[PDB]
Amino acid sequence: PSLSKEAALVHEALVARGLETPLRPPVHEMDNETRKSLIAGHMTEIMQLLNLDLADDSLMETPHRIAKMYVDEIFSGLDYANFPKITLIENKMKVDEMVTVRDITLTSTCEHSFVTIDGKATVAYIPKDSVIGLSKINRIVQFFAQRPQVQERLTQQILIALQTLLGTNNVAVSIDAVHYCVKARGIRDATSATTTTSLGGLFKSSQNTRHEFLRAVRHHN
Amino acid sequence: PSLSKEAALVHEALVARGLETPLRPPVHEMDNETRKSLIAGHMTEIMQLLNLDLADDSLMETPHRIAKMYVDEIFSGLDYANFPKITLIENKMKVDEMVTVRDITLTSTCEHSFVTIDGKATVAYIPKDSVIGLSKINRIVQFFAQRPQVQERLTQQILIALQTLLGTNNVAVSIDAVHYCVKARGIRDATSATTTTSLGGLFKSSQNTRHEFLRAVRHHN
Amino acid sequence: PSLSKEAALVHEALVARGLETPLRPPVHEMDNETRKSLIAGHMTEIMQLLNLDLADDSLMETPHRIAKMYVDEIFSGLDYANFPKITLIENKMKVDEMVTVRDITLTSTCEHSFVTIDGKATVAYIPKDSVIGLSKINRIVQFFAQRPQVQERLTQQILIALQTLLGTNNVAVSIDAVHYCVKARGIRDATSATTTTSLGGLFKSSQNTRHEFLRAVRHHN
Amino acid sequence: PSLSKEAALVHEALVARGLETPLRPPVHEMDNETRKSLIAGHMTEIMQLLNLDLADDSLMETPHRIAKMYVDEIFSGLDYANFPKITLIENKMKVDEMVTVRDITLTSTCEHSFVTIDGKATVAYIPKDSVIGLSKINRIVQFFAQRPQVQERLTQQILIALQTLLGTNNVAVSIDAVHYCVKARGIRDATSATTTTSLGGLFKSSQNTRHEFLRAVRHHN
Amino acid sequence: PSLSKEAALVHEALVARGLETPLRPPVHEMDNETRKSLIAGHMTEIMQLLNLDLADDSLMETPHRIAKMYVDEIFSGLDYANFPKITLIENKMKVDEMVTVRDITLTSTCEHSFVTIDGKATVAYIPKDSVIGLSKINRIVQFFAQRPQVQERLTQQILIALQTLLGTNNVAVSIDAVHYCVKARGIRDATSATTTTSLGGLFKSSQNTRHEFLRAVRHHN
Ligand SMILES: Nc1nc2c(ncn2[C@@H]2O[C@H](COP(=O)(O)OP(=O)(O)OP(=O)(O)O)[C@@H](O)[C@H]2O)c(=O)[nH]1
Ligand SMILES: Nc1nc2c(ncn2[C@@H]2O[C@H](COP(=O)(O)OP(=O)(O)OP(=O)(O)O)[C@@H](O)[C@H]2O)c(=O)[nH]1
Ligand SMILES: Nc1nc2c(ncn2[C@@H]2O[C@H](COP(=O)(O)OP(=O)(O)OP(=O)(O)O)[C@@H](O)[C@H]2O)c(=O)[nH]1
Ligand SMILES: Nc1nc2c(ncn2[C@@H]2O[C@H](COP(=O)(O)OP(=O)(O)OP(=O)(O)O)[C@@H](O)[C@H]2O)c(=O)[nH]1
Ligand SMILES: Nc1nc2c(ncn2[C@@H]2O[C@H](COP(=O)(O)OP(=O)(O)OP(=O)(O)O)[C@@H](O)[C@H]2O)c(=O)[nH]1
Repeated sequence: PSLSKEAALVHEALVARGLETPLRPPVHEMDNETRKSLIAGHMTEIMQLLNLDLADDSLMETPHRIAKMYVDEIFSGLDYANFPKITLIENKMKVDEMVTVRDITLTSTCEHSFVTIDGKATVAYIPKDSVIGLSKINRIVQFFAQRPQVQERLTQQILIALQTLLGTNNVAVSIDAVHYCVKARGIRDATSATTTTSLGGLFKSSQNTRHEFLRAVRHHN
Repeated sequence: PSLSKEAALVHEALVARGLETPLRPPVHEMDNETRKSLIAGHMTEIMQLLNLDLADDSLMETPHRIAKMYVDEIFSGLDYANFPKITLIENKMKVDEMVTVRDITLTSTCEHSFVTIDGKATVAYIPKDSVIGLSKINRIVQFFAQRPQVQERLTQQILIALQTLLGTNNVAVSIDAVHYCVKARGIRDATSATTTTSLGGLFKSSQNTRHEFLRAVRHHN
Repeated sequence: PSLSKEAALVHEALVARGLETPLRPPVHEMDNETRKSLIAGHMTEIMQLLNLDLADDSLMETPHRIAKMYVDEIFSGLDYANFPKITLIENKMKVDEMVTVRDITLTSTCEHSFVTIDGKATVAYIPKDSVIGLSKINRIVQFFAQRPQVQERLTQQILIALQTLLGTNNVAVSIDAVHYCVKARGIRDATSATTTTSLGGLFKSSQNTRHEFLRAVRHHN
Repeated sequence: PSLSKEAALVHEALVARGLETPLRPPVHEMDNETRKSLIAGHMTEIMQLLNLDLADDSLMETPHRIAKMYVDEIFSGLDYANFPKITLIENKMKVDEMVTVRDITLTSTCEHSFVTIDGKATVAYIPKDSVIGLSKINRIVQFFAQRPQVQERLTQQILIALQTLLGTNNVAVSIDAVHYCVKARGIRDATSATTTTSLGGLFKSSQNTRHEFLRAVRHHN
Repeated sequence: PSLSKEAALVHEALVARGLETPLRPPVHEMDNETRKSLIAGHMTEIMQLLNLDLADDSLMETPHRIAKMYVDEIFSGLDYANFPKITLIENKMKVDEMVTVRDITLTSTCEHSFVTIDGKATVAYIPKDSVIGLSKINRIVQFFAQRPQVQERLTQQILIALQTLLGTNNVAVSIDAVHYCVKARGIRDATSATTTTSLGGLFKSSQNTRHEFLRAVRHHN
């Protein structure tokens, strides 16, 4: 057992564009359970440097939980084994029409401060020879989202990934997000949100389809 | 007593495009109440395999209800005898005007998992030689919706159906829908929805009428 | 005492287009109070054929009310004597700019089943040599609405009526409506509404003024 | 002491287009308090002819109030001495940007029935050689509004006045209003509102700037 | 130590366009704390001339607070030492697509009357060779907001500043604001709001990108 076919095509398409998240070569595969205990040991050190009482039955289990978050939960997208099982249906229908999946739940983490990014993604495409399974779009968005991210990079990764799998450039990706390092810290902007949009094919070059997406982006319920 | 003229034209039109829902030869005719008792019998087996007590006063009538649902209710659009009796008014008013029927109640079932699809349809057309009865648009939408469906196929079926009966390519169909196999299971995206839009004639080729529909797409109340 | 000047120009402009609601020649003039008693008598028979107790102090006055409604109230627009007294001010200001009267209360009745149509109208025009009085637009919409109507014909009757009175083709009429024969009966579509738009002049031919109206159509409060 | 420079340019610009009363030779006449006493006297007569008890301590002061209203309050826009003191800042910013002042409180009276007009104005312009003081746009709208008005004329007066003061044709004025002579009387349309828009310069001729304004027109809060 | 590189490049770019004051001080080295006591002394005199009792435990500390506000807080943007530490990420991604930061908290002051301006800023740009850090856009808007401003000037100061740092003309700035010198005094317009928009590069010249921003401007939550 290794990786997957669709995971490989996406990975190589992204490396070819320099869109991979800053990752150094694996070298050796240390035990997953050892990684957690070492990170937990390092977080125990951090908390003691901040004058926190680890003798308390609540702050005691915290280093274990931060470690379990880093390795098995929030950064699961760095491992291509967690890549969704892509299912493409043959365009028997000759669908020359558009599909838009709006308000996709996007949960990420800013690579600059390891703080939460709450977002919504809108993906639209025009089927060429294949129609992707609906949930797979939500799963691709979430795969790249669960990584230490940069919103502009993230938007591109999702675009190129969908472009590769569908064999069409006619894909559009928009991510409307709130970065908590902007909101709950620093400038403390309680009302601002960032939208980063990547247009491809007809959504870019042709004037027509460019305005067909951009207007239908930003929806509430 | 057999079928209907309008139902025949639509059927032939969809078959010619490869849009007729995956159906195998119906060579024989087994009694309607026999198919319900057999499906009920098969559902009684499924429930026993799930460790559910069928001796309970409410779980007891469940296999008969799922049987009655599949045969007489939710999949009624598989039978062209249930096709709406279309009324066409002759356009002696000669109007080159646009009619849009939005927020059409659409109740379907995903063919991939037999789970609920809650949706809303938007149909727009420019009358040529005939004006269709308003309710028949709502009924056509629902006829094709009461089938094990794929959202992209459903949209095209309603388009081609309305294009055939009205004798114009000038028809636009958009379906906004929530798939419960996406929302209440799997990826569990509580916020996402999918819009599939089929543009034909002036709504497709001509630049003007394309943005006339797409802007008036998705309205709330 | 006969009819009106403005009523005549409109009537003949609509007859020349085949837009006047399908009516047969009146031949003789039958007493208005006799037509009520006749209709009331026919409704008393309909109610009897439905097992209703006419000896009841409430259902007793119902035939009289439905008679009063059909002759003096809801169908008053079939009588051109009820046509609004139109007043036009000369364009001394040389106004080559637009006027839009949105959310006009439209109360009609479907010709198909004599059931209530609840609508809202949006009328826009560009004054040429005359500016029409504001309430006269509301009254024109209501004159043609108080008739057994078809939404597509209703929209056109308002359009041509306004076009004739203003001496310009630069008029746009849009009616957004809920038909209770679609909502509270048959298909029972609780959420759907129908929008019928008739564009004229620059709102039709010219690309610019076309999307000036259509965008500012469908407003809530 | 007489008038003002800014009041004079606007006055003649409007007279030149038939939007204002031409300046006639300086007469002289009544004392402002004699005008009120005479109007109050005529209102006392009107109320007597309507069988109202003027001996009651409430309806007693009504003729005096309607008199004060007509002379000093609601029609103060008829006297150019009440014209706002306009301040123009030299554009050595040299900016080719656009300024939009929306939802400007507009309180008028229809000249047809002396009944209240509740409106909201939206003004946009592109600075050429000068930038007008913000509040002055609101004050100009209110100057022309406090008069017996016609919505279409009111829109043109504000347009030309702003065009003259700014030395640019690049101004757009839009008034969204509810006439109470349409709402609380006659047709009794409780839902309608009228929008009258005047476009000049690039907001008219150029297709680009035309849709820049008209889209950002009609905002709530 | 004294200033910043990115601060100097922006200052220079603004002086070159007449949007800033030529940096000429050090003044006669007035101690930060003596400027406060002198301003507090001048405000004590103003309050005395308005006949307010300074012996009251509440009004006593007011001159000190207004001084502290003027010197250390609300006018902090007049000193380029307070300019944010800009971070530019190299465009490794070759991203030819857009970033929009909407609903930016903007807190300013009427240069005309020293009164509060409550605003929201919307900044958009297409990254050329650099991607600026998200919070920096918020921080730049607030730097220029924290000084006695003129909204049309503020909008441009932000545009040019971002155009300079990013090395692109493709930047769009829109400020939506409520001036309390218009709302709570004078004309007393409780509902008006002023939007000032500055479009550069593709957002101005090219017709596509101009309508991509202006449509996505003015968002609530
Ligand atoms: N373009 C972009 N910038 C990001 C993203 N995430 C974080 N940033 C920005 O990168 C910058 C980090 O700059 P630094 O100078 O280290 O300062 P900081 O303390 O992190 O940020 P502030 O204190 O908030 O100004 C900030 O402007 C963050 O807002 C992201 O996805 N895209
Ligand atoms: N294009 C399209 N895909 C659909 C439609 N209905 C269901 N699907 C997708 O078809 C896929 C089924 O792929 P499978 O690999 O069998 O996975 P699954 O367990 O059924 O679905 P998920 O767990 O939700 O990914 C999913 O991506 C569904 O969301 C539909 O109308 N159109
Ligand atoms: N185009 C149009 N159709 C209308 C209008 N009013 C009613 N109709 C349609 O005319 C049709 C009546 O066709 P029938 O075959 O008599 O059916 P019905 O039982 O009266 O109506 P349903 O039960 O709702 O299908 C329906 O499709 C109505 O919705 C109207 O103003 N315009
Ligand atoms: N175009 C325009 N029409 C206006 C304006 N103010 C009033 N009117 C219209 O002028 C007309 C008055 O016409 P009349 O024949 O005297 O009727 P009325 O009894 O005064 O008014 P209604 O009963 O409401 O028709 C109406 O249509 C009003 O709505 C205005 O500012 N612009
Ligand atoms: N264009 C612009 N005008 C501004 C700005 N700030 C204040 N103003 C305007 O400059 C004018 C000040 O004119 P003045 O004649 O001194 O009157 P004022 O008493 O300050 O203001 P008002 O009583 O509100 O008319 C007003 O119209 C203000 O609204 C601003 O940022 N931009």
